[PDB]
Amino acid sequence: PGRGAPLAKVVFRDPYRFKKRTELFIAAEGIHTGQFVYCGKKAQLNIGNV
Amino acid sequence: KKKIRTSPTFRRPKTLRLRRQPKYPRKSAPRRNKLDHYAIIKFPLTTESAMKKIEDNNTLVFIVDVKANKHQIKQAVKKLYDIDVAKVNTLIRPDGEKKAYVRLAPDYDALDVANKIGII
Amino acid sequence: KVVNPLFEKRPKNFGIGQDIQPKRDLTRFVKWPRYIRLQRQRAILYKRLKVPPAINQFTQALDRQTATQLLKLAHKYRPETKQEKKQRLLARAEKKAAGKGDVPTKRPPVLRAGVNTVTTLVENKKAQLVVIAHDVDPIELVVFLPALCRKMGVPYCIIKGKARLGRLVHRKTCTTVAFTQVNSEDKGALAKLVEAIRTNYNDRYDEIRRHWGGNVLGPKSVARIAKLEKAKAKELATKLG
RNA sequence: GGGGCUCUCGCUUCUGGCGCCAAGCGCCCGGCCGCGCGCCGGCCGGGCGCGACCCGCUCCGGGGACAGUGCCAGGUGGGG
RNA sequence: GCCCUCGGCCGAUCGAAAGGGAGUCGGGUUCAGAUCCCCGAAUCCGGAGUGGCGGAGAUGGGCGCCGCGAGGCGUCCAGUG
Ligand SMILES: [Mg+2]
Ligand SMILES: [Mg+2]
Ligand SMILES: [Mg+2]
Ligand SMILES: [Mg+2]
Ligand SMILES: [Mg+2]
Ligand SMILES: [Mg+2]
Repeated sequence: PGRGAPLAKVVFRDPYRFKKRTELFIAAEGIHTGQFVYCGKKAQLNIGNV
Repeated sequence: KKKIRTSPTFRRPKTLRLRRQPKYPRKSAPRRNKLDHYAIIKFPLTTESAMKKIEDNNTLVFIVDVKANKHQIKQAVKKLYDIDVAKVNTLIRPDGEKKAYVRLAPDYDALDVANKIGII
Repeated sequence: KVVNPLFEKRPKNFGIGQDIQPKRDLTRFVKWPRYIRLQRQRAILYKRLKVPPAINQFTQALDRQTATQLLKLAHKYRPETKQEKKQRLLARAEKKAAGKGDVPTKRPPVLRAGVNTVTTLVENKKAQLVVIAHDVDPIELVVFLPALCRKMGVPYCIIKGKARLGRLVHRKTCTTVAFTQVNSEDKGALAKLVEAIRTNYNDRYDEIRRHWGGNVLGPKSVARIAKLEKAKAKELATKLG
């Protein structure tokens, strides 16, 4: 509410604890549910990657 | 070769906490229970409705201390009248006095208990 | 031999995004309490800043061998405790009633403690050796002592541990002690100590007085400079032929 | 053969799975039965290390003697 | 009692008789009270340490024997439906 951009709810794995982390990214246009996004230095150049 | 901090947070270590061992009691003696049995039960109710409770519902109606709860009323009636009671209903009157409807056990008759009390 | 085939290795992989990281040591990255961070940053500041020679002179202390010999000598003239003094007083009282009131045993030589006591001994030139702790809480209590001691010609050393000096004087901490007088049999031991002290503290006082401390950068900064100078060294290597 | 030498001093991208509380190895310490010759046979337990490299002085990064703050000086200031 | 290991609602506390929030209904009864009293049918939550009773788990196969058979005994192997 109050924001024109849709938000994306993305779930990662915590690398140090057995747990799931939920982020609230700003949705880039074209991304869909059930899609894999990759965040990091070695991430490839695709829509939605960070 | 075994001191390893596997967490990046420092927490306050748990130190010994001793129980109090006072060198003198702060009060010389424990003050006595003011809400004893004779304080709990003040006087029975002898009104028209109270009389109807005795004959019909096997219930003795009392005016009790406003601080006493149902457990204290139950034990107080049992001790100073030597009767068994089933349940205690309790309201507070508009004038501020607490009123207790003390139903007696089936083998106790509220009529002759009120007779030996002296409120018949 | 009788090895169970059911037994097998389960080698887990700690690559990025693979199996969860093990519980390894994280002391290097702990959020320490404020008092721990404060006393660690204080140590780093004493390395960053240019420490004046009056304060930096106390970072030069006696080595392990010489400090051990010095405290070995000082243990013999350790001051009497309360129970030792009370026993001596009781013995004097019982002796006096029987037939005494004299024989003060010359007040046998003892170690004089305290900065106020020691500085008056140095001014009167009645001190033969002065031992100063290197870690006085306000350094103002001692920064005048090395310069005063040489001005009066009294040999002075800096030892590590104000708690070590305190342990001699049966207290938690002593700022400085002094050998005023020594027994005849220990005169040779004191002379060997004093000569070793003079060559290291009194004789090179002009170097001590002009020796600034600190002014050392951190290992990360030093490494950045080192790889820059190494890169420029290769640049000059190609510059020449 | 292979060192000064450059990236690597890496282990995860076609799937809307799963993933922690160590396997393995080495070194020991208790108790049991016993070859009753000790590294000695086996059985119940407990511990440490490598697995998971070493060292170090700022947690990591970005600014930085500027910004900022305190005091004075000049300007502007119907916002009051 | 102490030691090892594990433990971020990461923030006290207050804030709704219309929000969220387990589980009570029928009949009778008073001058004035009743889903609260009486009668009769339920139901929720909590407790049960020495364990209240049942039922489940869980009670089957193989081999050696006795026994006309039925059925019994010994050994071994299973069995968190
Ligand atoms: Mg009530
Ligand atoms: Mg005006
Ligand atoms: Mg917390
Ligand atoms: Mg509240
Ligand atoms: Mg409500
Ligand atoms: Mg009404």
